[PDB]
Amino acid sequence: NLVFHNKAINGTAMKRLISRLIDHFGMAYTSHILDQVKTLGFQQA
Amino acid sequence: CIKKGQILADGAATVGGELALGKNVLVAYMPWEGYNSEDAVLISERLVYEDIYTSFHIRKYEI
Amino acid sequence: RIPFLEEQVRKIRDGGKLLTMDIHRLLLNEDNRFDFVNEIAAEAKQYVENNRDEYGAKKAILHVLSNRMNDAGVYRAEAYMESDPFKPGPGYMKDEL
Repeated sequence: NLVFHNKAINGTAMKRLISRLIDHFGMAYTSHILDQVKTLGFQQA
Repeated sequence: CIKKGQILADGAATVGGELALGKNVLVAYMPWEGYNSEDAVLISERLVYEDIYTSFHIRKYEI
Repeated sequence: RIPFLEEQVRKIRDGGKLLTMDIHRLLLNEDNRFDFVNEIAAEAKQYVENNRDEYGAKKAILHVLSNRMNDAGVYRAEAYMESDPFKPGPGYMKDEL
């Protein structure tokens, strides 16, 4: 269960999302989520 | 003929009488797959197999 | 079941993130992590003292973690050690970028 965002994502929004993911799923899932996000970000850049 | 003051020979890091400490290479400013994160450069193999940035270094040892 | 999640799970298993998941799962059942570290160290020391020649390419700590995971109902390879079936031949090593 994750929200769907239709607005611009910035550094503060990313930090908030990472904190909420650490709170909900824990650091273990957040590590893989962050790796996938980094891969997608590099690809799109 | 050469006057008193003209250049007879060209030393290291100097060509045509002007200081030359580098090379001219084609450059593009874009991110490439993370290889440019922070400051980092992605370079091609042409600089390697054409000796563009080859240098000679001499170290001495004495006893 | 997502249709296009084969390679992701394959890479998660191959890379070694299973070890991190198992460490988190085993730390979710312990009050003080320092005592858990000391217990794992003592168990690995006992394993090494029992069979010296057994280890050297297989890690005793990974073996302890795999035994603890297998005793909990989760199947894990012994000491999290896997071999590449697609290896070309002897003396050929993969280059991990």
